[PDB]
Parts: sequence; C-alpha cells; structure tokens
Amino acid sequence: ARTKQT
Amino acid sequence: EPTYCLCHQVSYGEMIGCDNPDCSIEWFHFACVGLTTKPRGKWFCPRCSQ
Ligand code: NA
Ligand SMILES: [Zn+2]
Ligand SMILES: [Zn+2]
Repeated sequence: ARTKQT
Repeated sequence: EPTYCLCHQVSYGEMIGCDNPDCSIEWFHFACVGLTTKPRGKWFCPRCSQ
C-alpha cells in the first residue's frame, strides 16, 4: 500500500 | 490547508492512499480506517471497498 508521513 | 479522509481534517500522522483512481477522498488517516501498520499490496478505502 501507498503511505506517507505528514 | 487541504483536508482529507472520512473525518475531513488536515493531514497528520501516517496516511494511506486509496488505490481506486476515482476515489473521492484519496488519502486517509491510518486510525480513521482502522490501521496501525501498513498493509501490503493494493488497498481500497471503505467507500470504495463497500
Ligand atoms: Na464521501
Ligand atoms: Zn481521518
Ligand atoms: Zn477510495
């Protein structure tokens, strides 16, 4: 899955 | 500041993107969609999964 940290 | 998710709030913490290119929300806070850690492979949101 594609995730990011803010 | 753009807003995101089912909760309509600003970006914070870890976010996950819905793999339906037509998704109306696109990005979600992990906790809002019941996640603590990153799922492997494609993921769809609750509105897209039904
Ligand atoms: Na919606
Ligand atoms: Zn949220
Ligand atoms: Zn979606």
